[PDB]
Amino acid sequence: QYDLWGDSTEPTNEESYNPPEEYLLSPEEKEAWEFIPQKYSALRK
Amino acid sequence: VRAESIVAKTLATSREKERIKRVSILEDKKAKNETQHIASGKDFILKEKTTYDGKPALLFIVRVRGPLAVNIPNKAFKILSLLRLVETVKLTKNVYPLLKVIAPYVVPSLSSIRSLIQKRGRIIYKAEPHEIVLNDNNIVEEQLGDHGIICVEDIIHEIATMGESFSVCNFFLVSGFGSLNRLRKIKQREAESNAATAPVIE
Amino acid sequence: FITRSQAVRKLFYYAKDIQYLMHKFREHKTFARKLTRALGRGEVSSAKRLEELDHIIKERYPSFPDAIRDIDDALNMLFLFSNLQVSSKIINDAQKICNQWLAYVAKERLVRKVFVSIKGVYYQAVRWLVPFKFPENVDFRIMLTFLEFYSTLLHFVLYKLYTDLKKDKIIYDSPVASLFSAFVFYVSREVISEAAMDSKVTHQIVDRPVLKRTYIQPQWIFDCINANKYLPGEALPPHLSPW
Amino acid sequence: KVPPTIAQFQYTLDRNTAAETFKLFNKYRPETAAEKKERLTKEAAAVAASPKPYAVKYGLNHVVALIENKKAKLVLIANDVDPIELVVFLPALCKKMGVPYAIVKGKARLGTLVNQKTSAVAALTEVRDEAALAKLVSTIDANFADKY
Amino acid sequence: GAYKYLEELQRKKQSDVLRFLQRVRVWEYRQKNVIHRAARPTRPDKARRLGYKAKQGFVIYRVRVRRGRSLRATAEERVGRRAANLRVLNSYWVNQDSTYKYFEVILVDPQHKAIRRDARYNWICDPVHKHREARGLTATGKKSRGINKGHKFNNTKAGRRKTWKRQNTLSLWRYRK
RNA sequence: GUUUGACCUCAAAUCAGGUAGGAGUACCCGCUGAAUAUCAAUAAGCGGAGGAAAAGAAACCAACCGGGAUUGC
RNA sequence: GUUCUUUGUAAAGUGCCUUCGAAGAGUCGAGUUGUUUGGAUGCAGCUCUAAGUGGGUGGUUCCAUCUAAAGCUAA
RNA sequence: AUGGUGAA
Repeated sequence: QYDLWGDSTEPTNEESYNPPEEYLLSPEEKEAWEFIPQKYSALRK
Repeated sequence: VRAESIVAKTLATSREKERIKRVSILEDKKAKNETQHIASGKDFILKEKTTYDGKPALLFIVRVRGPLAVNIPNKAFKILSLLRLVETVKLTKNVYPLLKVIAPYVVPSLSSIRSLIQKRGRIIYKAEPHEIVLNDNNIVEEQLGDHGIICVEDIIHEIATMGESFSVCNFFLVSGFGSLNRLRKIKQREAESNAATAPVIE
Repeated sequence: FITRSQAVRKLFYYAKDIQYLMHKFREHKTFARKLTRALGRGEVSSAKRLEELDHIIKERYPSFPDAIRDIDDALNMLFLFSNLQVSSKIINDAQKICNQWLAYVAKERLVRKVFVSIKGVYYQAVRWLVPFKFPENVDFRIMLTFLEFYSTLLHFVLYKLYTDLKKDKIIYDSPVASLFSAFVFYVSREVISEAAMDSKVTHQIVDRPVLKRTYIQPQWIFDCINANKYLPGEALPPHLSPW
Repeated sequence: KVPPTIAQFQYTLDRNTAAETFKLFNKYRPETAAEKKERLTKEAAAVAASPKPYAVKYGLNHVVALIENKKAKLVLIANDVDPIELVVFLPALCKKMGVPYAIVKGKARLGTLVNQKTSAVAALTEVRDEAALAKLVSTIDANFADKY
Repeated sequence: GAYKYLEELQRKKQSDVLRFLQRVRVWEYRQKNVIHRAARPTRPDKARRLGYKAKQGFVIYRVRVRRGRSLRATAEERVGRRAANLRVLNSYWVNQDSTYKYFEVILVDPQHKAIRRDARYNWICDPVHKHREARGLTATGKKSRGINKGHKFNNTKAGRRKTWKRQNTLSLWRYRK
């Protein structure tokens, strides 16, 4: 509610919903993974 | 346990049973349209007093959890079990006589309805009793997409609108202790606090 | 050097910069015992009568630009609580703060990058994140204190930003601002909104397989910020992170 | 094993009747300092015809002044008063005057209902509810005087 | 008032009820220090008639003195020495047995602003009242001094030493009589 | 209630606001106190105050047609 | 003297009529033992312990005078 | 006699 300062002198990891199939981890490697990029039809799904 | 509790329970049950009996008799007589031995032949609803229009309006239902001293009667038990409202349809002419009975035990806009639907998010799913969350829209499509529901937003829209998912979804969908929490509960008790012929209290 | 536990009890850290730092939270404890006394007395009027961080913000952030260092976590927590034993009033206040911040951002349109992700829809002004409008399936006391501090900071931040009603019932500088200007969009159930129903628009947004106001998908806007290849029903591009 | 005038305490009203008496007394809680101050300020502001107020009598000297006048109808006596001589004679005085008396454990409990930390005795003279007071007096008599 | 009942009850000192009270209280005090702070007097009527008032500034002390310079005088002196910042006003007996005799003494603090602003008690704040028990100005001290009117106190009406000095002096005027 | 509160009691804090020692001592007050009557309620000793201290407004003095705080001559 | 304030159905006094009308307990007192007095008084360890038209001090049936067991107060 | 001094 007031100016307590005034003038003074003092990232993602490609986890998209529709990423390239290479980014998506394979099912076999998902066991070793124990967030992952996944493929989805669209934003609503 | 002292006899006072059971005595109060019996007295409250008798009083509320008589109150429900008068309401049922009045409704039955009104159904016959013989407005010659009843105080009020028409219907009313209280927000102020408002006339009960025949339009099947849909409004949210809330649980009041009481009167506690009144042991729930068999009719109220069955009504709550059918509506699964025991845990703490529409306003049609055939639903009002049953809603009025459970009136003492119970009591919007798009902003409230959308938030409530998207926050509660009950979804019956197969263990068998799973009801965790609105996990994915694809679940609705698989279980309910055949009715024209591609996502939960369709259910929300059809509930707000006079659609069919409003009815279909029925088969698919201070509170503390300690000294600090006693004063707030005592204050809320004032807001926490019924004639048969009187209008329904909302 | 004084150990963390020893320093906390006295009040690894440098003693020189901690000893001087020893100087209402402690006094508030008396309210609990006063309330207990009032409850014991059996009368509530005295309880009602008894019932009836700016300083830390300045030292942590002596200047407004310094707030950007922690604004990331502040906005993260605020948006997480906006969609989440936290009291309903706290959730409402957190949601209101986020809505006001978004409204101010839209007023200036100071947005440069966006990225829809599984975790949530990322944004850049400074980067911030918000989760989806779905229910979220730990000691919340730490979370509550962090939310309180971040809300106190954001109050002053919003005051500075602003210095420099039936809708409630329903709810040049960059290519983002330069592009889409005057392009009034129409959004379907998935600017005018169809949800309010419960034309001058040049484009229409819909993702359903079946459709009847050019039909465009939000992926077009996302990629342009980060209908050439976004006609309804067609496969969207990989949607790679701009960063 | 003590003189009969002593050990008249340790025999007290039962839990149910004691709770009923406390509930009845809580109705006539005297206006605390804050309530009286705010009410007087409101009256002064309004000024800037009245009914007699009703409240419990708790002052030992004031109660004893009311006692022996036969005005007091029911008197509560604490059994843990350190100067026991202050209350050894009170039951006998009440018996001689025919005023029903009830011994309630805890001077602190007695005082908690009169906005005071402790209160040796409490007595009622006026009532709002007379049937309830008469029933409570009869119950207290039948449960205390006819038994002990 | 009830204080009349208290006085009448205390009149029958050898009553079995007062005997029990005294033997309980002496045993209770036997487990406490010789001199200790008393929360409130055990004889409210006596203290009230002695000038004690239940207000901020008054202090009640219980002191134990060996049986067999009177015992009350010794108790007053001890409490004054221990309570250097307080003034002894009066004291009263509270218990006795075969080994010890107990007295209660009430003290007023002249430093407390309540006493200083008390028109009925600010007199004790004068420096001339310092250590009243030391000079035997208390009730017990005056009684032991023989200060009183009548033939029974002619030799000790006011000052046993003063009369000796007066009767030993040789008054000589400028013009011899 | 295999709990939570009213007090009461007892301890502690480099807590806030206060006071006490001791010095002087002719006079004052109290205690003690010598060289069975006499030096003697003196000498000496200890404790407690002020400019004065103590006492002071009678369970008094009197046996009168009564006087009416204490103190000094 | 000079100047502002009072106030609030506020506090006292005078004469009359009327209804009521409290009083310092281990204290007084007696006993004994130490102490003082030219006084036989008082002081002091301890057994007991008093009454309210009552109690203390004085004499020829008692009559005269006060109300102790709390305290303050300049000359 | 009163009060102190040092001295095994």
